[PDB]
Amino acid sequence: NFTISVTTEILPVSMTKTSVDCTMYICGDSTECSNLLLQYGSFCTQLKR
Amino acid sequence: VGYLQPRTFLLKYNENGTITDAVDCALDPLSETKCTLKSFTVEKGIYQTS
Ligand SMILES: *[C@@H]1O[C@H](CO)[C@@H](O[C@@H]2O[C@H](CO)[C@@H](O)[C@H](O)[C@H]2NC(C)=O)[C@H](O)[C@H]1NC(C)=O
Repeated sequence: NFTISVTTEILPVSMTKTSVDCTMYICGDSTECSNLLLQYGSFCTQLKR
Repeated sequence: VGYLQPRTFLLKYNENGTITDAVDCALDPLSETKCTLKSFTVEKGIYQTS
């Protein structure tokens, strides 16, 4: 005799995509923070890419 | 008589020394795209810039 049985299988596919910024997240509205990040250079443009 | 205001430009140089073309940063979305992608020719696609 033979019988048929079912089995579940769950694999994740993708997560929610998240994007951040250095201009707003690091400093709220102060232009001095922008001045220090611009004199220091590009540190998180590669992170954005 | 003209007026001058401070912003950033992007310039493309040549081996002879003389500049042959230039583009600004804030006049059009295409100009902002060229300013942020560090390139003149822009391929088709989605670009998160600012
Ligand atoms: C194989 O086994 C299944 C159960 O595991 C059998 O199905 C039942 O069979 C009995 C009698 O053999 C019936 O009274 C039940 O109503 C059946 N269950 C149902 C229809 O859900 C099946 O008959 C067996 N097959 C063989 C060839 O022996």
